[PDB]
Amino acid sequence: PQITLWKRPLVTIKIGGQLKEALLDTGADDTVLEEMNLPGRWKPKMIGGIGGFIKVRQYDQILIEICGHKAIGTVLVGPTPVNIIGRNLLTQIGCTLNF
Amino acid sequence: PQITLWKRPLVTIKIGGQLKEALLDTGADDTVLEEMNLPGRWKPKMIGGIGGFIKVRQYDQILIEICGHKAIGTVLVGPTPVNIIGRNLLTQIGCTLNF
Ligand SMILES: CC(C)CN(C[C@@H](O)[C@H](Cc1cc(F)cc(F)c1)NC(=O)O[C@H]1CO[C@H]2OCC[C@H]21)S(=O)(=O)c1ccc([C@H](C)O)cc1
Repeated sequence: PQITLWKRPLVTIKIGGQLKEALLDTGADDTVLEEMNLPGRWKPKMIGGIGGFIKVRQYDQILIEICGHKAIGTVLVGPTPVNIIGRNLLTQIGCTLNF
Repeated sequence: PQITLWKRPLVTIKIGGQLKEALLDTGADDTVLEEMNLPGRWKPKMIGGIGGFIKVRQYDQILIEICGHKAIGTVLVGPTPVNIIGRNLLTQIGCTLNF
């Protein structure tokens, strides 16, 4: 679809069989979700944001459905204030900015 | 134009008479710019993201041109690692997400 920006671009995602709300975030290189139980193996990683760096759990090759568009990529799980869908997955669903 | 998300959506802006590089960020409600000494009155604010909060100075009704598209709104100035163009200005230039 076409998404205007007068409101937050929040969408419903499906990951690990559970539905969640997340923000389409073109300013994020990576996808970062709040604490949740994901299946599979993971490795410790660090990610930096506006306030500094946090420790996260890196899950690779995770199936995630964004508004009915399938993606398979890296998902970082940790103390982010907001579930954000970053460019690593936005590219998979064919998302572009237009003005 | 159309901006793909293979790389950071970095564009040239003009603010306070200066050219800068800034991120078109659908995940940001408001616009946050690197430290710069702007004239006029301002009020202090704390803004939060991954890693915590930073202190910024809120300026109102600031003019910024983003790829030849003029916008005027609130800008937050402080120690951000990147200039962030948020939805408050992305709407004014006609920016949409499309997938
Ligand atoms: C988290 C989100 C809900 C909000 N943020 C936007 C977000 O797009 C941010 C931009 C960004 C920050 C940064 F320090 C470096 C950078 F390159 C990009 N991206 C980000 O943290 O991404 C993470 C994951 O991927 C990595 O790539 C880049 C960093 C890593 S914010 O910046 O906290 C913010 C808060 C409040 C306001 C106003 C007050 O409303 C405006 C902005």
